[PDB]
Amino acid sequence: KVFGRCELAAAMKRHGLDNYRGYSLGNWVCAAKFESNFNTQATNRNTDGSTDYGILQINSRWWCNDGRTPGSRNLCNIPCSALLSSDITASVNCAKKIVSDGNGMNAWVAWRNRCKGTDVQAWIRGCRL
Repeated sequence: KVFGRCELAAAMKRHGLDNYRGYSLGNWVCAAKFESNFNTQATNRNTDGSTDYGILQINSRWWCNDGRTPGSRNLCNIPCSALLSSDITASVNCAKKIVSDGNGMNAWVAWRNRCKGTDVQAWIRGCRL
């Protein structure tokens, strides 16, 4: 599923991401935009053999099991394929664990490079919350 901007903001808000660990909703929407282009089915393979999955491009090296990343952790206790569903619940719940890790949203390279220090609230402008 390819979410609309405001549709995703509403789904994220409903799942508790607005101001989660002090990160306003605009931050999560911005990160999803540049990580996956709002596409739940997005996959990208990394140089180390790990793969990023779904709307927030969650990585198989630490966070999910895809059965093909030797010596990896499964810290969110889910198959990576569960991150590709049109229902964003598993992605949101895993993201909450990631952002509580100590490094905040800096764990998302695209957030750090393209969202951090920008007017992130512009990503939720015009939306019926």
